[PDB]
Amino acid sequence: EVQLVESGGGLVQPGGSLRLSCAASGFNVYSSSIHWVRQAPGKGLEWVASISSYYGYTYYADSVKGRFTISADTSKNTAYLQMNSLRAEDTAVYYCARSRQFWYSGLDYWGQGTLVTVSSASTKGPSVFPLAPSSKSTSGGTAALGCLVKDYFPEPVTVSWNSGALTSGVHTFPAVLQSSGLYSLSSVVTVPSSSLGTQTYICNVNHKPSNTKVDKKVEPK
Amino acid sequence: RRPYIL
Amino acid sequence: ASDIQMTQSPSSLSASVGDRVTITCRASQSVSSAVAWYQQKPGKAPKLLIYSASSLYSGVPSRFSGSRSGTDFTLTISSLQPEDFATYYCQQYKYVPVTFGQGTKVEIKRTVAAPSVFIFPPSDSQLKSGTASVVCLLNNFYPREAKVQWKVDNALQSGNSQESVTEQDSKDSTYSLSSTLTLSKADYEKHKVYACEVTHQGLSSPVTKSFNRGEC
Amino acid sequence: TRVFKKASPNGKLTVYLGKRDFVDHIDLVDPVDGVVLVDPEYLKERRVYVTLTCAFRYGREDLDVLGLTFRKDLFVANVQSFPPAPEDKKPLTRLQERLIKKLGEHAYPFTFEIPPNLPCSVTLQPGPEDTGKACGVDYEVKAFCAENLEEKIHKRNSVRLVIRKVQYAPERPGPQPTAETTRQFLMSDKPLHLEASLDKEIYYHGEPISVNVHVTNNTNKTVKKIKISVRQYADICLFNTAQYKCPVAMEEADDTVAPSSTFCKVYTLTPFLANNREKRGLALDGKLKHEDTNLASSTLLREGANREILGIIVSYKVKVKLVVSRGGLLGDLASSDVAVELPFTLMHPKPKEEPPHREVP
Amino acid sequence: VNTDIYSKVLVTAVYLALFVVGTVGNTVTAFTLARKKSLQSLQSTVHYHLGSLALSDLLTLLLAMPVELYNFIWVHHPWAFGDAGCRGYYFLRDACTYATALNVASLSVERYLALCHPFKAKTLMSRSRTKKFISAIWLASALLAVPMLFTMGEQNRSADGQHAGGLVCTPTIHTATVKVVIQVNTFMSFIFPMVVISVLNTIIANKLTVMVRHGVRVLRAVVIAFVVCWLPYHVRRLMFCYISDEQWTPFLYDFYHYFYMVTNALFYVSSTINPILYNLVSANFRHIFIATLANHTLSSNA
Ligand SMILES: COc1ccccc1C1CCN(c2nc(C3(F)CC3)nc3ccc(N(C)CCO)cc23)CC1
Repeated sequence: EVQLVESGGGLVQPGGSLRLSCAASGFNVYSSSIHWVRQAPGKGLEWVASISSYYGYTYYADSVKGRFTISADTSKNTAYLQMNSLRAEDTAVYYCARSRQFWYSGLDYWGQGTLVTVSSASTKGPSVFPLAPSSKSTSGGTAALGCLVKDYFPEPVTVSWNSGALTSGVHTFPAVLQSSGLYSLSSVVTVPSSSLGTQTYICNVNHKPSNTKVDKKVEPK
Repeated sequence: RRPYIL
Repeated sequence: ASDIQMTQSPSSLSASVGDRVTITCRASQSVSSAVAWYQQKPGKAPKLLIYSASSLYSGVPSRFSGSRSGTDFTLTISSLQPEDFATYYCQQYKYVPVTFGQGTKVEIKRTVAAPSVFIFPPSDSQLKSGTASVVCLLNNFYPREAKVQWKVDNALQSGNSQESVTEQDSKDSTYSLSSTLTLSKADYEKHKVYACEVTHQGLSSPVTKSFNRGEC
Repeated sequence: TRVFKKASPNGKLTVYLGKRDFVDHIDLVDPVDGVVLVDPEYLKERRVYVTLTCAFRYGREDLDVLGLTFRKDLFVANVQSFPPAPEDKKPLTRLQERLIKKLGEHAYPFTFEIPPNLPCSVTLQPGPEDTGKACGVDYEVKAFCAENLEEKIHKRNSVRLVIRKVQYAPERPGPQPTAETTRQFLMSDKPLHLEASLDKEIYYHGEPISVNVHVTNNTNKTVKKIKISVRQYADICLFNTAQYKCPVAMEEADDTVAPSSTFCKVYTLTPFLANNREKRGLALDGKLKHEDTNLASSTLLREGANREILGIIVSYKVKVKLVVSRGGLLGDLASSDVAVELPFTLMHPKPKEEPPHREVP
Repeated sequence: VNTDIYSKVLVTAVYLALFVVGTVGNTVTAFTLARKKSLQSLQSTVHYHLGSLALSDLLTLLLAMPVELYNFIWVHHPWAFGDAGCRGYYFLRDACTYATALNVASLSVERYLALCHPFKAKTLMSRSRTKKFISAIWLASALLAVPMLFTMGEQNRSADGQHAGGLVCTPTIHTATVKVVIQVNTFMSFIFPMVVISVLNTIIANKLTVMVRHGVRVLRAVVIAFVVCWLPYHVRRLMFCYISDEQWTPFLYDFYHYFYMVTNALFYVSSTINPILYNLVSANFRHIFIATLANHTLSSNA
């Protein structure tokens, strides 16, 4: 079995440092090359560094040359990427990719990737702000009901309606990064007008990474 | 002769 | 070569199950045949499809096929199956700065549907917190290309709007939109007329949904 | 699909080749086939010859003065290409036919048949003070426009393309290496035994070599240290048969065996070029111009014993050494070494395309 | 022993300079030859003789002059040892010069065999044979110095041994035995090895002249280096042995002292100049020694 396992990727500050570890399995560092490819959220792939370990080459991108350094531990078959002087333009999912050393340079094996977040904001708890159903403005028979969760910094939170009892087209939009450095998302659902004033619509938010839980119940006005 | 044989 | 740019021609591609699609890329200069193609599903690592601009990697289905004419390269899919919905990348590896393409998203296409526009006023609890944010919801619109305009007191709002679009619906193959118009402590009280103009091309005429302070 | 072309400096002569690496299948080498595109309006009653040459450069007992390190020619072939005076009806390669159709009526084919028992492209690693063309075996295709072969080869109308003769790992694995030693020390019965043995006959470049060392010192002497080495031999029959030798991987283990006790261990070594970029004369694989190539592959001699003509024969061995300390009349520093050597094959597996995919900065 | 005070200081300083230069050069040469970061032929034994010569020169440098700077150069009337430490010192120095001469001659023989009749060196001169030959030469170097163990000793060379006027090394053996020992030393370390080296180097130069670093212009300094330094020291060993008890004068005494000083200086210079010659002659050796001591092919498709 061949697999690359990443570790040591997490939230840091703009100027800090990490050391990514790629526990390569199923092959050897001398008959293969190890590469580091990162993907910014919503952007394309970008190769960062590579190490030969047979000819003793280390290669770096034109943007990470001074600050990023790559190395391998032959005994444990583990490649290392020590980051330094991390800026805002380093938030990405970093994959360690493997290539043949002899007569191929194409990344046939990848790791799952480690999300490396580099920002100065600290973990904080969100506030749930319900979206009142404008029963008059909407023209469709089924109204839209939702809640707004704002200003939570860590990884996205899990939202639910009536503890999963509401499955009528729940639309949880991807989190957006605001200018202040805190994520935010919205979750709306289409509900038939038959039980607008009768059925309960309670929004549940779980934020175990920040250990916060604020719940609000929406009701037509 | 005083060389001490060098 | 100091630096090589891979230009993928289709940035967005809509297709249907069983259709034949081609994805092409043009190199800045001659990278010879040192070109590979990768497939990336949402939320996973890329998968190598072909290399050497033609060689089919072991395990890849035979539908995928690549070819090189000149400085340009092409990846074609014959009778694409539903699990071909992904983003496809091209890579050159003739030089140390191995360069990737911008990616081509092959989305499954179906019948155009009329979007629905809703208005939700900011919560009263939000006002007491010193912030305001009126949002507009666009539901079930296929061809994207939806513009959001607010016309706050007959003034074209711009810049401050933040919008997000969900992925393609698993059961409907349709999209959704939500634009957030964050407001200051006194901005909401100063201006009392709010609208939501949608310039979607899927429907015949633009639809604007308006709101006013004190309206339920 | 793709071909290699290189015009003459004045542009009035071009050579088209299909490959730059020609595999040796022991029984037969691949034929060096190609076409030459000439300009009959420019020759003005002049012929075009295509030459294939295997050249050996090495100094016999290299020293501060390199006298014999000039050149040698292990094989030279000539073909008159533009005027089909021989009217050679030799079958055309499909590549030759396609190139002739593309280029027109001025394209004429040439083809060679490299005889077996010829050296593969081997480059000897130059030293820090070795200025000149790197020593080793080199092949080259040269086409020129001349009235006769004995005429001077003018620089302007001449094309020189370097080609490589290569081999790949045989598809049938050999028997697993195994060696033994039983050294009866002076005035000591129940002698020491060594049973080092590898796990594979054939290894690939960059792969680990696992050595299964099993010592049993039934004598009254203590094994101070165990040295494990991978060494490369390079026979060079240029001016006189001279076998060379150079370690490429070493692993000195401090494990000790007490008298009347056994010791079983498995080691692991991997030869690579990162830590050997300073051993002058180290046999590397054939280079095209200057790019990095791995350590030279093993030389697969045809039929075992066919003919020992000139060239470099690269082989590899694993050496297992047990040092035995001795005091008393000595000063606890006179060590008797019990040695075991295991031969193994270091080749590339059979590929599907041209080797050079390596990204160049 | 009346001598110039300034001249004695100058010769002592130059002897210390040769000590440091020779020791550093020989140590670097031995260290450089130890590492084998190169492909070495199965029948290449030139480094063996180089190492043996470097070791012999180092042993002579650390064994001969420290005794000679005190008991012969600075003060001659006293001694640093009695009979065991004086005869032992002279035996060690004689064995050292025998080893250096034998190593130089053997190196010349090896170079002759390698560069003129390669078949004999390849078929017969192997690494095991070279090691056995070096061991035998080192063993025989002490064998040729056996009489010095018996000839040397301690003698008062005065009216009585009750005063510190004189007590130094002196051959107490008979005059005939001393003459025989001196003649054997001269024959085995000045005529035979120098003649062998000269003949073999001249033949190599003549052979290398057919082909037409200096290259061939180094064997014209190798043999010249041997003759300029060895002979003046080996004639002092004969100018104070076979000379009859006549023509003695204080001017003759001063001349003899100066001649001994100059001859020993030349001997030490020769024992120190070998690493310099090794650095000059070779290139790959010089790099290692100094470091630790100081159209285009296009592409198309059919
Ligand atoms: C006493 O020194 C003698 C006596 C006779 C002949 C040569 C020499 C030295 C001259 C310079 N050098 C070498 N000379 C030659 C000659 F070809 C010129 C005869 N080949 C060599 C080959 C290898 C080698 N090394 C081991 C590297 C260190 O330098 C040294 C020499 C050392 C011996």
